[PDB]
Amino acid sequence: GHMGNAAAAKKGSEQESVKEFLAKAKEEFLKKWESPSQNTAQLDHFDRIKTLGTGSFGRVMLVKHKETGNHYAMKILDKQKVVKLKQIEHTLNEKRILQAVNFPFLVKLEFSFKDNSNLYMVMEYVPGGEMFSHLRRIGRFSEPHARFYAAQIVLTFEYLHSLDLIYRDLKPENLLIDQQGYIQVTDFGFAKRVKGRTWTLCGTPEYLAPEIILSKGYNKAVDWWALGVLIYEMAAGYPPFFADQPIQIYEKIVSGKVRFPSHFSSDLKDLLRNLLQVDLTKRFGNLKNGVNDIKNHKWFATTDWIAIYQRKVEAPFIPKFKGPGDTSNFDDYEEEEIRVSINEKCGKEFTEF
Amino acid sequence: AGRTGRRQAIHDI
Ligand SMILES: N#Cc1c(N2CCCC2)n[nH]c1N
Repeated sequence: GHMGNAAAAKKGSEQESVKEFLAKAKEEFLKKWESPSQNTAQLDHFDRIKTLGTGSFGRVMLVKHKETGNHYAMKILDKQKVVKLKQIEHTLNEKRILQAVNFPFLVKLEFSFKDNSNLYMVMEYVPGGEMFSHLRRIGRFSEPHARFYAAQIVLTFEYLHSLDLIYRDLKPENLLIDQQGYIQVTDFGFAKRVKGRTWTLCGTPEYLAPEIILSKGYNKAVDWWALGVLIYEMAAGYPPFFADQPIQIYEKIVSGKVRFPSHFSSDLKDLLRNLLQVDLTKRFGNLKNGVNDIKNHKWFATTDWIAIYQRKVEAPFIPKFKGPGDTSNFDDYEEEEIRVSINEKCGKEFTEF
Repeated sequence: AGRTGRRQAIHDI
């Protein structure tokens, strides 16, 4: 066979240990899921420093906790901007999931609260910047470099999916680089606890699985498709379904055709053909052997999965950091003062937040 | 040709 005696036994034992870890992780998750936290701070506890990023509903700002001096990333959502039904439900998903999970590559939520106008989620500040800007600056990552980041996403999805959580917005914009060069996944605005299928049409066009575009009830395998898109974009410098307008992107996704740069290794192309698989009976991550079809693929043969989890692999890139609060690894954004109305807005819609 | 800047997620459609 492909493995000899010692290799096969080591792999089997490793896979059983994963099962044991995930069973304990589920117990811990459910305790926090059953009894969440809320109202653990207020706005005047923080000095607002700089906008780190923007989105449809608000912004993420670097803030400084006045009492401790610790820096954090504060996501501010304008309750009135969270207009549509699925926008509301998604925001409650995001807070509840973030407060309950615990994994080395998932950003940590420290405080949550709301006021008359906004919702606030105060998270760990990750000073190395977005993968997105490093990737666009260098062009493309080498295959070993891409593989180091991909391995962290594989483990993170193995963790989330074991909890019946789907992530649904993988892309380089949502992946922050920490001081050790490892990944922190942020933006759980599209994460959801799903036991089987779900039906919301949501995500980012380039990263959408065909079953989402086709208005089919879909499952966690959409995250494995998105991993294929991410690995392709990291290694090529552009994603596999690439067009100026979303409708054109959607047409390419559903076609079942992908072309690869001539510099892609054959191992990489084989992995990507099995992730970017329109037939769900054939897509890696969705088969009888689950995540192990990915973890045991030839392209990951050099990956020490436990060492990645323990953060003991030398990162390909260590961000430059000049001290706490340094924002040199982030792009600049237009600053807009934070206004809090005298009247409570959308109080009933966000009771649970 | 395609989108090179940051990409916004869509909540519907
Ligand atoms: N640091 C940080 C951060 C963040 N962003 C989005 C724009 C760049 C920083 N989102 N969630 C976080 N924990």
